[PDB]
Amino acid sequence: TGYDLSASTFSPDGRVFQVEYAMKAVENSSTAIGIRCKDGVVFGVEKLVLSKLYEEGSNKRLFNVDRHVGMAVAGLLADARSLADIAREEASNFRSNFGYNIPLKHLADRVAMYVHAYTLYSAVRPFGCSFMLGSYSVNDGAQLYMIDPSGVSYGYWGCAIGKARQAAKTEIEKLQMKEMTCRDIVKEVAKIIYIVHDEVKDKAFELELSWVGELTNGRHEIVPKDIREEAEKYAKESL
Amino acid sequence: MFVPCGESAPDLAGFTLLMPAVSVGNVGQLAMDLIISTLNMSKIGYFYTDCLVPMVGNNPYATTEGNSTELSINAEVYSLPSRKLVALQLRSIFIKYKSKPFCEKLLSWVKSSGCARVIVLSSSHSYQRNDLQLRSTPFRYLLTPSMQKSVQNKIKSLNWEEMEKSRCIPEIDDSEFCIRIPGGGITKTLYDESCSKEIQMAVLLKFVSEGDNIPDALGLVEYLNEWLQILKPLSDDPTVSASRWKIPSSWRLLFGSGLPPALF
Amino acid sequence: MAATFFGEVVKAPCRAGTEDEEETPEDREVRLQLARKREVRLLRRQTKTSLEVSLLEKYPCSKFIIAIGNNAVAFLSSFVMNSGVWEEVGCAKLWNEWCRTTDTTHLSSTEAFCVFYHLKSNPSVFLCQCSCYVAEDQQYQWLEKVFGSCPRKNMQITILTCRHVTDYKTSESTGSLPSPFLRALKTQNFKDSACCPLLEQPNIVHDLPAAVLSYCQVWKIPAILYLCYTDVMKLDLITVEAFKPILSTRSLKGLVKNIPQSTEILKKLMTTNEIQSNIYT
Amino acid sequence: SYDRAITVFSPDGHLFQVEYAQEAVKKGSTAVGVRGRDIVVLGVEKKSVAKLQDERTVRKICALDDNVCMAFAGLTADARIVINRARVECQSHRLTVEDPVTVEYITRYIASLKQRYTQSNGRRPFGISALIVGFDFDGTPRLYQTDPSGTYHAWKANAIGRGAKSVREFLEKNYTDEAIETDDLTIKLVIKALLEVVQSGGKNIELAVMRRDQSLKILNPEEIEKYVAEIEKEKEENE
Amino acid sequence: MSRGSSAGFDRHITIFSPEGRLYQVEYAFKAINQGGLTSVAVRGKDCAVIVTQKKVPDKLLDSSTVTHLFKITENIGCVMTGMTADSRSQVQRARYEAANWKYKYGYEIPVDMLCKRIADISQVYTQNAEMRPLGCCMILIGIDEEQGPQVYKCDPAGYYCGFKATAAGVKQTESTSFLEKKVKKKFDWTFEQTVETAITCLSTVLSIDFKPSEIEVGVVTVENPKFRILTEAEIDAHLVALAER
Amino acid sequence: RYDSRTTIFSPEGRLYQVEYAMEAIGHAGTCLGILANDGVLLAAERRNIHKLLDEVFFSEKIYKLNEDMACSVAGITSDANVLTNELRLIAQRYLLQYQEPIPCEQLVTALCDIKQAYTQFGGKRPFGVSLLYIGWDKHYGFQLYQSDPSGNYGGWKATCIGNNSAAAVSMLKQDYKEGEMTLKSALALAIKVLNKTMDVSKLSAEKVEIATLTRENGKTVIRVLKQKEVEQLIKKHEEEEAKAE
Amino acid sequence: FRNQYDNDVTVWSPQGRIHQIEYAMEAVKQGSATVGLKSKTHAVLVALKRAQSELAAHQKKILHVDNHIGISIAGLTADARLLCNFMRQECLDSRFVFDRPLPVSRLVSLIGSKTQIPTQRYGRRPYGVGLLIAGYDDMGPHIFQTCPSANYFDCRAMSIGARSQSARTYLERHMSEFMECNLNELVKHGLRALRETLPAEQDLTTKNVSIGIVGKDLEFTIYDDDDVSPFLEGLEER
Amino acid sequence: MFLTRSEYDRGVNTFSPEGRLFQVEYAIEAIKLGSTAIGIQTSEGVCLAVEKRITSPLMEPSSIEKIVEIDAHIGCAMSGLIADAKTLIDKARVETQNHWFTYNETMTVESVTQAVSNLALQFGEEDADPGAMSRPFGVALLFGGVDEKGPQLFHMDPSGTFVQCDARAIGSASEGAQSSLQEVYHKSMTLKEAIKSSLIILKQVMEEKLNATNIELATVQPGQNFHMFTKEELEEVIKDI
Repeated sequence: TGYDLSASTFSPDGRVFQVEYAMKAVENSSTAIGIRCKDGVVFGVEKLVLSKLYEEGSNKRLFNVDRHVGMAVAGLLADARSLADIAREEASNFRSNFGYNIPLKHLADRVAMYVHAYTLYSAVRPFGCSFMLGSYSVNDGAQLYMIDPSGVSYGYWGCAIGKARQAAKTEIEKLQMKEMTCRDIVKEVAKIIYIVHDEVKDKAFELELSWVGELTNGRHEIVPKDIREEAEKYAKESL
Repeated sequence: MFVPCGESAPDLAGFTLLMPAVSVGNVGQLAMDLIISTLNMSKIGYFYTDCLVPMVGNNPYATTEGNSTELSINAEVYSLPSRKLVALQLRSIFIKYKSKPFCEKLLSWVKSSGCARVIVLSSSHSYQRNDLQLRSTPFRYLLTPSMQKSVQNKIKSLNWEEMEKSRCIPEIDDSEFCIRIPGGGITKTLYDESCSKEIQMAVLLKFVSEGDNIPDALGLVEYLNEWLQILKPLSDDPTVSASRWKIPSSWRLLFGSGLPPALF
Repeated sequence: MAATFFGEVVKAPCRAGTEDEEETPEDREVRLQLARKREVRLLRRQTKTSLEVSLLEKYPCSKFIIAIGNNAVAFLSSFVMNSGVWEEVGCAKLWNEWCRTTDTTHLSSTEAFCVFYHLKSNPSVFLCQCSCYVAEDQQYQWLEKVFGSCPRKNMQITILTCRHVTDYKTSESTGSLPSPFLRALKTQNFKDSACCPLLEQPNIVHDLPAAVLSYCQVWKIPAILYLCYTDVMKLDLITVEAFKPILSTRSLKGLVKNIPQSTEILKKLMTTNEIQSNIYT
Repeated sequence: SYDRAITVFSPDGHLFQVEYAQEAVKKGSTAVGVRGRDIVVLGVEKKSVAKLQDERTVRKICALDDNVCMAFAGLTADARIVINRARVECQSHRLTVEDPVTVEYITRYIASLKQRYTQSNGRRPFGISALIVGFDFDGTPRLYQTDPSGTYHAWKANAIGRGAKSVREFLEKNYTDEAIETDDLTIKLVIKALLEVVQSGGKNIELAVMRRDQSLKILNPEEIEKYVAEIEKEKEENE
Repeated sequence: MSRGSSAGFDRHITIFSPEGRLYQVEYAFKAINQGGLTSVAVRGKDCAVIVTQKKVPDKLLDSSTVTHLFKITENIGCVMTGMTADSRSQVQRARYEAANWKYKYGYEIPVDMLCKRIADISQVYTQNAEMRPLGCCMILIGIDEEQGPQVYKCDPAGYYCGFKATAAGVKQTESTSFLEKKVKKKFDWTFEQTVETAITCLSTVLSIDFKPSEIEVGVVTVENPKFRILTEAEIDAHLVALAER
Repeated sequence: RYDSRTTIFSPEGRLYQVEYAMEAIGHAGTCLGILANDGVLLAAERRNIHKLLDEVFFSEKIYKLNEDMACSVAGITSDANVLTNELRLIAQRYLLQYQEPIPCEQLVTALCDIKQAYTQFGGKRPFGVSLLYIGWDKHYGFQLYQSDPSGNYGGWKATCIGNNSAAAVSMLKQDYKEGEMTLKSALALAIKVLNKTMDVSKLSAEKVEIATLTRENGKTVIRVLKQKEVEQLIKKHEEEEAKAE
Repeated sequence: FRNQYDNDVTVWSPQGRIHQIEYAMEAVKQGSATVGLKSKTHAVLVALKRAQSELAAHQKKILHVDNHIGISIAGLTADARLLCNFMRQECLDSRFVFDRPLPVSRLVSLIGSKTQIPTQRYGRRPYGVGLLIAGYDDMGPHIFQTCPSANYFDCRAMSIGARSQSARTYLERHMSEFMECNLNELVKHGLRALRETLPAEQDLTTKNVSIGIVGKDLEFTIYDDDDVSPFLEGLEER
Repeated sequence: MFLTRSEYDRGVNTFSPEGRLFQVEYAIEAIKLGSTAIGIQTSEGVCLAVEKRITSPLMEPSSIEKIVEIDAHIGCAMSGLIADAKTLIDKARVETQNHWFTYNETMTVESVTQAVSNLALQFGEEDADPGAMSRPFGVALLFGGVDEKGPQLFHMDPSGTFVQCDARAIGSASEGAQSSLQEVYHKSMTLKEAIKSSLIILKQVMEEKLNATNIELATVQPGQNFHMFTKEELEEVIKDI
């Protein structure tokens, strides 16, 4: 500890402490899950309802970021918004010039490069948030990439971030996601969300879900209400 | 004005006295709190003065409900004749234009009382380290001439590192090597006054990083431990001291109250 | 203390509050003149003399109920001063970062420098009224001006003050507490029963009421502090009624008489309250 | 306060740079001026005798324009920069608003520059105060005196620098209409005023007057030694 | 103007020590070993080969997306050691760098020149006040025109050199010792008694026999100069050849 | 109350940083100039004790500026290099703008303005150098100007800077004359000065700079005196104190 | 003691936390109370006015922005004026380029984007102002709450300022009975909610309430003093 | 909790604990060093009076222009740091003229004060040279004017906030003046009635005694433009005490 007052500093043993602080910042927020299936990608984030007053749909974390990729965040909300609408010009700066649709690997490698750019300057602080990147296409299948404040990019078969990160992943790996279709996936996603969800300290949450893939033909979109409701019914009866 | 809690006789004719040095991190205060927590020194009296900024707590060393309701101020005195120990706890900070007369009054009272040893817990600014102390361990020690000439065998055995006191008229090549503790608070004044009074007194300081000082406090209490043995030889492979040094109950949340559920 | 230009040395201050650099003859000459400047004069108003002997030795006391904080002084004044007849033997002559601008004034009606009051029927009851922020050395100066070093065993003290709920530290978020709320601290010798729950162990009090409480407890004097954590320090009705449980304690049973006339006095006072800025702060 | 944001408000508001530069002019060499009926005298001492000097270069008295002179006290080089900038501005006005500038206008320009060395963390405050004096467009006498704060007051007659106060409360104790009726007595008041502060006699006090509508005339070490001429006026008629 | 450097010798890079030793550079050097990975680079007369672990402490991960061999040009590749993000960035930097080189001089950048330019970029970081050194070391391989293969490694300090054989990471001292021992005596290294020796190095210094899932190997050959990476379809066969002796 | 970054006042209004700058001046080589009725001569001290030094060409502290002036320096030598380059630049630019040589006062003013400006907005260290100026113009004849890092300056018939400078001028002002100070007598008495203020080491021809400013035939001529006349003068000196007893 | 870490916006604490942002959070609730309820058809704004500067006309909280959007302030006046000036500028740009009102859900996103800018960089401070914005468009009535956290909240009835939590409790209790209300009853409910923040010894006067309304056909009109008498009158006590 | 390190106002624009910026409330009562100024806004017009607190007799009083007019129908009263107060004034004047020629009418008082408030608040761009102070203004302002309101009064504090205040007093004795004024104020006040009450309270508040030179006042009424009172007017007003 100690030498943790600027991003542009190194520990006595060689660490950037104000990236670990962001690592524990994403810990503060609530869990988010995204699973890559046989022929698509399914996201899911449970949202804490701070008060019944708030209209449903506020504080959304399931950002449509183009026609064919989807994005879910965790951590500091404002900076999550910032990276979100950053990822909607990197797309334009790839389609306005290169015409076709952004591959996930390149989009990640630039947005990860951007967040790493922030993680290395004293005049700025790292974005205290981590987020996911999912999509699908016939020419590229389905992909999922996770980005943390450190600037690291990794593709995941299944992943999660948030204060139930460990429990989320430990519930995730028990599934054969590589060969299951989205219908069997959504119920599992809600199951994981409710299983890892903590109420005794974080009662009054809400379930939110979205996907992209074959069922919607490479078009990112929120889960239709009926599927959401039947999956919620499954999660409740899965008790 | 050292007032006991009940107008009694603390008879501190030969008990080692402990006091911390108000310095960066309050690592001395933290280490002393840990010491009182682990050895459970009882509160015997108060060291009343018009010197420090006044704070009030309710027995931060609380263990049970009964002792929790005991009012606490910045200045209390804990002692333990079981192992011949007496301790002076300081919670708040030093008012301007008052630290040095306070030190003088403290040593005058010590002479009136006559404790055995006047060991001091201190810390120094880690950014004001030369390369010689930057290459080595952050453990440093100073002992008054009256008591060093007798105990020096133990320190010679335990492989400490003597602080190299630097020129206090530095630019002159023949000026005297002289006491200099950066970020020492009242430490240098205490040391100079103690050697002037020829009082057996010890100064142990460490170079401290910043933020949480729990590693710093545990290192400092261990550094006191190997010389004092006021607690069993730790036998560095702990198996106990990993969970033997019980943290005072007051050391609850420190950095804030909680996450305000309005932004995450 | 950096960023005068680009690429510079920050020099963060110190964590024991040690940024005082750890005394030339002209330095303690000006120290003499400065110490004689910042004089806490126990001024016998319109006479300003005959008060060298401190109150505990000047006039034996039985009850010293003191209010610190604009709302504390408003509370005590409105709920006691209207009840009985309280003349002022004197006040405290105090200059510091607060209550500046030629402290000798119209008595600073919308300010306060520790105006004391005592009763007619039983003049043994003292009420000190001030939110003035005395200097860190000046708490001791004032206390030995009024009390001295002779702590008598016949007088009892009630202290009121307010601190922001932001300062209060509990496992839950501050913005989730039922503010305002009450806390208290008792001396070692204060065997009297309390009316509000004691302060939690980590959170402390570091100020003038802490000075008074330390003096009373250290010197065996029984005294009690009463503390409300509110959200606004302005002259607030709600935080006034927050202290209402004090209207049941032993030291107060014989003083408060009429609630609604007090409430109308309060509405008068805060309708004519300070011209506190429209910044929303 | 310490280094950064060099102009920081004090805990009560005592902007430290302001009075810190204020103290700079109490070690500044004492200057003074008098606004007479038809003459203006501008006296100043040089009690840094260094008699192996060229007095020409170490004048205190600089002239701003055809109609303005001044004296100062404090950091000399800063004052020289002030003088050059003010000369430039005076020339620009005489070009654009072509007229001999009034003393007040150039004084206000000076004050505006002086106070605009308070922003912009950057720039530090100037350590001079000036005695701008000259005859107007109409031929009335004028006088203006400023301070590093930025204020640009006007006086009947004022003194600045080392021991300026004692000169001031000598001045009102002697400034009267039956002291300015004659130009010789007009300058004689200044003579006596610095006699109160000079290094014991007419030693290295440099002064010059500006009678109406002619020029700045350097009161010089004449055969009579203009200086000691008036000096002996006081020597042998002050009894 | 800016927040500025924290006052201290080790607090910031710009300040020299009393002996003018740059602390933050050492902090970067012993920041490289984060991630535990240790890489080895050796070269023969025909090929230059770089080998490192593939730590996959999670099978939610995809082995494809995790890697440390990043092709820079079709002819020139590199390996990464240190934190991931700065390695990301310097890979980007060098790709851009070599592309600009070819565009502006009309021929493929030499390995040594690319290493020099990257070293310059790393060095300029140690000059400024809110730069933080990119705590990662990057190693090159390639065939220039006549010198056959070359191996180059810059560092956060900006120091680089050409190596007949080198390594970087945690067990770097032991790797260098074994490298010296091997290079002093046996030095032909055609293609199989070649860098496979460095695989033996990495196994011996690190752990028990490896099976290829943990190993990531890329090569360039004098007779076939593409930067290209072998798989467990390939690396496995190599290492069964090595296991038998 | 606290000192830093060349733009903050102490509670007396005088700049600490510039006053520190006038301390290396107290450590720099002693340098003095003398104004004669019909010339200017300038002395300085070499810190060049090392016999391995060479290439004493044309000066070692006497920097020549325009067609007719030269300066002398004491302080941080590279700072001096920058200052002298800048001085030459504006001198030549004034000539360009006017087709007249710069008057000495104008040049000294234009330089000390920049020196003062570095005691202003910014924060970078001021020039740690005090400068002497010797030159001539049609307005005023021979002139001699001293420069100060604060931007202060003055004309002197005789002045000294460097170590012992206060003592040197203390003897000078009890020694200098009003206007019978001929070039050779001024040289001799300057050499007596430098002898007395010079440190314990015996005075040598190999430690003095003597350069002079003279006029003949409508031209201003500046020479750096060769050695031979230097032993001539110094042995002359030692024999006219062979009078002094 | 983590006060090395609560000193610049650009410094993380060892809690995955930013303390300057939460200090800005605490700053706004030192402002004035407000109410932001809604109906199927109306969005109104109830505000309490700084009746502490007596015999001096008071401030203004409900500021007209565009004919279909109005806002309220409870934090730093400086940030308030800057943000409302930006509001007007952006609304004018929208009506210029597109010749249609700017839908709220995008304007508020732009608000968030702008206020995030100082959150990340040295030498700046978060916009320490609390905003209730009210507006109506083709989608329908909206109420958006804004906090210096650079994060906005879409609620249907909000209160920010002193003692706002009591109003929040009241609004959460009466949530259901706002969906169907004519203009006057909706305004009455908001008024009652605000009044509950006031001590029972206080009453909403025409001198300290600043009702403002937008509607499907009523453009955003701000109702100042006595003009609010019809809404204020007929109000039963607590 | 234990008191430790803390950077307090290193950065300008650092929010205090309980969210209350430093320089702003540092300047608020750096103002209190300022001279007392009084402004009354009645239907008949407004009056602006202020002490000049002549330090020494060696100044002629005419120099201290404590009161200026932003325009013929906008008079201004200021107290505190005069230095940048004049820059505030100059911006007000140029803005008034800008409105005047761009929009052929008289710029209303409320918009003048609003634009002046706009001028403040631009503290921290230390890297950006153009448009800087890095320092809040340390001067409080009072505006009087006549328009299709007629008489108006606006008080500005060094925080970019203002009010349609009337009978609003600022200065060292500001609180005492405001308190006395509250009980003195009358809703319907004749013009010299405001003059009289304001002058009495000035005499009552300031340290030095009161004469013609000690203070000055100015008025604007719907009748005609700014008027600055001359000496003999001050004697013929203070004749009646």
